[PDB]
Parts: sequence; structure tokens; C-alpha cells
Amino acid sequence: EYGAASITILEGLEAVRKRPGMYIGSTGERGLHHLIWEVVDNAVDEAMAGYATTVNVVLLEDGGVEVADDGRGIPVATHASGIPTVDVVMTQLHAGGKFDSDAYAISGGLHGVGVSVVNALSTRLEVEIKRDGYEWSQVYEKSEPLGLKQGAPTKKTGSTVRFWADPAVFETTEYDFETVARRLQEMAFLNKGLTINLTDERVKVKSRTFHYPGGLVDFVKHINRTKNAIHSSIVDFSGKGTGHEVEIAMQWNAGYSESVHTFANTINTHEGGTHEEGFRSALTSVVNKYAKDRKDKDPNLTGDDIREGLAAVISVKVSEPQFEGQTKTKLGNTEVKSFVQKVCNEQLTHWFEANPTDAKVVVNKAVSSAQARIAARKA
Amino acid sequence: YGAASITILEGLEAVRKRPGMYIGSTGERGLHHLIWEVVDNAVDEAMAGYATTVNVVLLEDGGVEVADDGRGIPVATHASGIPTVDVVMTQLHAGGKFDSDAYAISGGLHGVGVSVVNALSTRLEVEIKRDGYEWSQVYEKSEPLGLKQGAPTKKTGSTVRFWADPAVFETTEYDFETVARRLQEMAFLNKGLTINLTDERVTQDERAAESTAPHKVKSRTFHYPGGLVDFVKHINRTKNAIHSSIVDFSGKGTGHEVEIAMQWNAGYSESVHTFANTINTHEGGTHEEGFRSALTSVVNKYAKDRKLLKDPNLTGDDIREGLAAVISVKVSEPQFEGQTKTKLGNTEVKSFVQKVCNEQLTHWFEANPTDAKVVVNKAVSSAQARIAAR
Ligand SMILES: Nc1ncnc2c1ncn2[C@@H]1O[C@H](COP(=O)(O)OP(=O)(O)NP(=O)(O)O)[C@@H](O)[C@H]1O
Ligand SMILES: Nc1ncnc2c1ncn2[C@@H]1O[C@H](COP(=O)(O)OP(=O)(O)NP(=O)(O)O)[C@@H](O)[C@H]1O
Ligand SMILES: [Mg+2]
Ligand SMILES: [Mg+2]
Repeated sequence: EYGAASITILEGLEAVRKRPGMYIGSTGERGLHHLIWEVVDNAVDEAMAGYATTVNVVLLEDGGVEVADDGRGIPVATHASGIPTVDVVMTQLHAGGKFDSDAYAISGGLHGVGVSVVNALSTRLEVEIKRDGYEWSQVYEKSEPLGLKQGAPTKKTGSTVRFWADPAVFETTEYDFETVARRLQEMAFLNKGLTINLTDERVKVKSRTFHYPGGLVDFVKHINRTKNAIHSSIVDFSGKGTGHEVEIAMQWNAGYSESVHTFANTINTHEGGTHEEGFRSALTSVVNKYAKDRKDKDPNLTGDDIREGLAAVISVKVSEPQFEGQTKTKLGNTEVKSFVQKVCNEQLTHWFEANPTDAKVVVNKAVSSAQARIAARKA
Repeated sequence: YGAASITILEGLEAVRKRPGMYIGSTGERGLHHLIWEVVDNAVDEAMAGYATTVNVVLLEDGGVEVADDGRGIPVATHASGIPTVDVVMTQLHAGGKFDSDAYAISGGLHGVGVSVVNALSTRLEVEIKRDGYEWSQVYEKSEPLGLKQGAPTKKTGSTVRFWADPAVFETTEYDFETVARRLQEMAFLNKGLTINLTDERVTQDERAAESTAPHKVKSRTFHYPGGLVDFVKHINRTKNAIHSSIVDFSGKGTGHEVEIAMQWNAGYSESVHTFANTINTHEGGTHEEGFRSALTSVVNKYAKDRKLLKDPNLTGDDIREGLAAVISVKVSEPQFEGQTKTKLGNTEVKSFVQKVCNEQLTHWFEANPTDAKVVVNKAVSSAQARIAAR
């Protein structure tokens, strides 16, 4: 019979180990790599806040991942739930300091689930925290804490998370260096002044330094390095509104491909959302309202043909975000659709006028790319 | 910053704080997700073979009635010392889908579904028929208002009535057509299942006879014995048929079942619909990727054998061109990207779907050379059309 005894309540991390796909999105390489993002995105939130200026990540030999920061560190002192804050953050879901714009103003994190999930789907988790004028060591064996130990009193501040992914959870436990390198480089572009270092101590040692003072501009310079830029200038505009900011940097390449990267609080919203679509709505209307004003191909230009051969970065800095899942693939802030739309619309028009040479080259590009579609459609 | 700067959200409080995590967005999708998490549950009872009918009413006031003739949400006092209805409704990771006992194949697996609805609903009323009684329990701003044992009954089932909190959603008007298409697929995926949809807001389902005629309410009845085959007909109802014989094949194994129905149209758009335990895995997944790669490989070695190519390269993205296909898996232990269950991640399912498609597709292509050659030729023209772009 189906009744009272059939229904069961899972105790937090039990839910993560049972259904990892809800928090990690998959048990495959994508989900494996997601444990690094939870830990690094957390460290980078401290740099978004400004308390950290350096984040070092290590792909350890054994299988571990070491992520350090010169931030404030994970609160150590006794939490209101009894157990010290470190343990709360590491073992309990919806236990975070990103539920308000107090501790962290603009942050990638928001659910209070990230590093707790890492702790769940990890065999071991070690944390080093230099805070409250002292160093701290706490070890998590199979998610369970071994006890909080206090070390040497240091003036320096920050946290160092280390984690060994559970192979019983994950098919592959070996990370991809280029996947890590790529993502960390983006976080460096999206956070001017920040330095990310990645070393691969796997069996000489592979290491990268990621510091881009040119921010989003160097990001496009990077995307259009291999593939010839059609124009010299790089559109670089930044709008700021009520609990949301937006920096947009873009340039068109001589290729026939879309290279439009979208971010929200550094976090890679690679399914876009209401910041991508807000940028898309403005870019389609601006280029069309410029093409119509200048010079013709009677139907309207598609966004997909306007964006064909475009390297574009859309980075939004929102106070109260609305992310798709723990994965954070899509942005849902309805308000941010119209916020990016307006900033994008006024500033895009302002670039077109100011740069008539580049404008002519990119609109002719949108026309020739559109004419090619109708031409192919005829077959 | 410190210990005081850390808060712990108590289940439903977290859903209300971060709705997107669970429902995706507080826009159309998320509002519609609410109805899905409630209907998904009824379909689970239908999949378990207890419920034969799901009724979903979109009420004038904005609420949603969801009635089923399943077993009914457990009413008896739970181990936690509270009615099991209460647990199911007010607690996350609380459910009967963690093991395969109560439900063999079910969309639900996280135990978050119907509790999220309650969290994002200003009112959720519940009527359960089980244990020889009609049980009622009202949830006002998530909080239960008392379980009532009413009229005796031999009849069984659940009736969930929620009211999405306008404080959460950008808009609260549900789109009937969004609802009709989603409930429709559920009836294609489940052969013996009948889903009734009725919109109490809309009134449409000589002129003198039309006035005197009783006042109808907008209604649809979804029952499809033709299953996936009648689903492939539905997709190609507005697309010209290139081959008559609809592809229909099954595949049962270790901890999964796979049903494929596919037919090619004159179109240039890929209409490949994938489902894991009736859930719309519209962001693809292992089953789709397993099918894609098997379909690429089958078509290629057929074209190589028949000398229909043998000479360049036949990508899957040009084989699926103008393909109406439905990939429905019944996985005992499913994997999903988040509460929205957008992508099916079961690695073993990929290889399983690959081999089932590999053997049965070849079997179909060999059995029907009249239909087979016309498909390969459509992939031939729609390959030159690809290279035309270059
Ligand atoms: N490296 C760190 N330095 C300082 N504070 C940290 C660090 N890592 C985690 N925290 C704190 O611990 C909390 C919990 O982390 P986490 O579990 O990732 O949830 P979250 O960051 O609030 N949101 P989310 O990332 O969406 O799950 C955070 O809110 C931070 O306040
Ligand atoms: N209409 C119903 N009839 C009988 N039992 C139900 C019904 N709806 C929900 N339940 C029970 O309540 C439990 C919890 O529901 P729910 O919150 O939607 O999570 P879930 O069904 O386990 N799955 P999920 O959608 O992944 O969160 C289910 O597992 C069922 O056992
Ligand atoms: Mg985080
Ligand atoms: Mg469910």
C-alpha cells in the first residue's frame, strides 16, 4: 500500500547526494567542472565585494582543487544555529550571507547552496581560513566535519577551500585544464584589477596568470584575436541603475559566426536571459533604425544575421538576481530586460553616430549576411 | 561581516526568497511550471497505473484546480508527527519518489514540486479521497489550517487547488494554449491516460440557436491511444508528409525503456521532442544525444551501402532537417538538470538509446526501401543546401 510510510524527508546534503542533478546539473564533466565554479565563484564574490584582489586555483595531483583568496574568509565564530559558521555554510543548504546586499553588494552567489553541494559530492573537503586575526583548519570527511582547529594568529585575511570530488557520484573525476583556464580567464576580464592564477600539478607544471586591467575591452580583443576584426574601434559602454549595472563591450569580426558571451555578477549565463534578450532587442532596433535612416533590402534585419560575425560581452551587475537554477545558465530578472534594453538602445545609437566609418562597415555586414539568407532560402 | 551576517532559510522561506532556483523564473515559464509540478504529480499516479484521468481547471479567480483518480496524497500521521499531506506540501525533499516502491517510473524525484507551489501560492486547498473518507486541508500563505475528515468514500484520488501569489509573479494569467499543448503531450506519452482541460475564464467549446444553447466553457479532452504515433501525426498536421510509414519502435533494458516515433516532413526545421518519464526535457539530454548519434550513424552506413553517398560528410544537423521525432524514455532512476528538469543526464541512457535506435532504425530502413531512399535523398539535398552557404 501507498501511504504515510511511503513519503520520506531527506536531511539537506542527503538530497544533494541522491539527486546531484538538481544542484550540479549533471554527474558528467559539466557537473564535475561545476564544483570548481561553486568554490571559485564564491572566492570571486569576495573580489566583487572588493575584500579580495587575488584568487589562486590549483588542479592538485591526487584529484583535489585548491582555491585561495586574500578576502575576509568564511566566518568562523559560533553561529546562531549552534555549530560554528564554517560548518553551517559547508553542511546546510540555504545557509548563506548572500540573502541580502549587506555582506556582499553584487554577487554571483545567492542560493546558499554552492559550497554545501561541493561538500556533499566530495570525499574530502579542507578549509583554511585566516580571519579574526587567527588561522583556522577544518576538515570534512564524507561531508561530516572532523572539528574546527585554531592555528597561528595572523594579520593576513582570506579563505582556502580544497575538495576531492567523489567518484561514486562522478563518472570522470579528472578535470579539463582548458575548461578551467577558459572560465577563470573570463572572471579576470569581468573583474578589473582581480588576479586569478591557475596551476595544474597533474602528472612541467602548467600555470596561467589572469589579470586584465582593460576589463571587458581586453575580453573582446581576446575573442577577435584569431578572427580578423572588421572595425578598429570596440564599442565600450556602461550603464548603472536601481540595483543593476551593465557593461557592454563588442566588436564585429570578418567571420560569419556569433560570439556573444553573457554574464550576470561574473557568473556565466550561457543560456542568456533578460539581459541577453534586452541587448538583442536594442541591437536589432538600433542597427535597423540606423540602416533605415542611412540606406534597399525592404524586409527587416534579423538579430541572428546582425549578430553574425559579432564578438560581444554583456556583463550585468545586479543587486537581487534571479538565476535559472543552481547551475545559473539563464537570467530571469524581467526588470533587467528593459534595463539593458534602454542602456543598450541609447548608447548603441551614440556609438553608431560617433563612429561613422565602423558603422557603415558593420551595417553593410548585416545587409550582406541577411541577403545571403534569402538567397539560400530560395533553394 | 561574520556569524550575524549568515542566515539559514527554513525550507519554504528559501523558495520564496529565491524562486528562480525552483521554477526557473517568475515570468510565464515559472507560473506555468507551478501547473506542471501539480500535473506532473497526477501523471505519476497515472504512470504508476492508478489514476486514469487528470482534470485541470483554470479558474475565473486565477486559481488552478488539478483533480486525479489516483491513490490520493497520504493523509495519515507521518513519522514527523504531522499529517503526511502537510509534510508533502510544506517541506522540500519530502516525497515518495526517492525509491522506486510507490512509483516505478515517475517524473517527480526531488520531493520539491508541490511544496514549491505551496510556497509560491497565496492559497493552496487540498481534497484527498482515500482511507474511506473525503479529506480536506487549506494552506493559507503556505501554513496549514487543519486537516478535515469529511464524507465517507470508496472513491480514491487527489484534488489540488492553488492560487499563485501575485507578489511572486510578474503576471498571473495562465495561457490556456501553453497548458493545452503541455497536457496534450502528457496524453500522447501515456496511452491509457485521459487529460481534461477546462478554462472557466473563457466561454468557447443560426445565431438564435447559439444564444438559446447552454453556456459552454472552453474545454479540451486529451486521450491518445495512438500514443507517440498519434503524436508524430500531430506535429506533421501542418507539415507535408515525405514518407507515409511512421517510424515506431520500443526498447526495454536494465533500468530503462525507450519509445521512438519519427517521420520526415518537407520542412527545414528539426521538430525533435524528448521526454524522460513524461517530463518535457526540451533542453535535450543523453537520450536525445544517444538518438542523434545513432541516427547519424544509421543513415551514413545506409547511404554508404546503397551508394547514395559513396561522398563528403553527413552531419546529424542535416539528417534531422525536417524531422518530426518523439523520444520518450521511462527511466527508473532519472537524472535532471534542476527542479525545472530541463535536461536528462543519464549517461547509461545515451548508450542504451544509441543501440536501441541503431538496431531498430536499420531494421526499418531495410524493411521499407521506398520510404528509406526518400529520407536519404532528403538528407542528400539538405547537405548540398548546407555546403551552398559556403
Ligand atoms: N571563499 C569565501 N570567502 C568568504 N566567504 C565565503 C567564501 N565561500 C563561501 N562564503 C560564504 O558562505 C556562504 C555560503 O556559500 P554558498 O554555499 O556557495 O552559497 P551562496 O554563495 O550564499 N550562494 P550560492 O553560490 O548561489 O549557493 C556565502 O554566502 C558566503 O557568505
Ligand atoms: N496527486 C498526488 N497523488 C498522490 N500522491 C501525491 C500527489 N501529489 C504529490 N504526491 C506525493 O507527494 C510527494 C511530493 O510531491 P512533490 O513536491 O511534487 O515532489 P515529487 O513528486 O517527489 N517530485 P519532484 O517534482 O521531482 O519534486 C510525491 O512524491 C508524492 O508521493
Ligand atoms: Mg557561491
Ligand atoms: Mg512531483
